[PDB]
Amino acid sequence: AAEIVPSDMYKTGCTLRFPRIEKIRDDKEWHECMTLDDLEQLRGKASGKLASKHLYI
DNA sequence: AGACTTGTACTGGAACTCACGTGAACGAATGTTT
Repeated sequence: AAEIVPSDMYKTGCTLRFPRIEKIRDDKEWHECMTLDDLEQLRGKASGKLASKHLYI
């Protein structure tokens, strides 16, 4: 997703911008899902934008 | 916005075919030897 933005249609209080599926993980169990704490940490890490680090070459 | 599906056009390689070249083999004539 491009970023995480506030919303009122979802329980987490936030929704993704431009979401798309990259892979249906057949190796991850259901209990390995993200947690609200991790989502809050990711949201606060870079002001909601999911692109933080710098391209290198 | 983004991602996939469908339609059009193009280019390169596979396959097939013909032309040309090279290699080996041979019956008959001629020359040489006995």
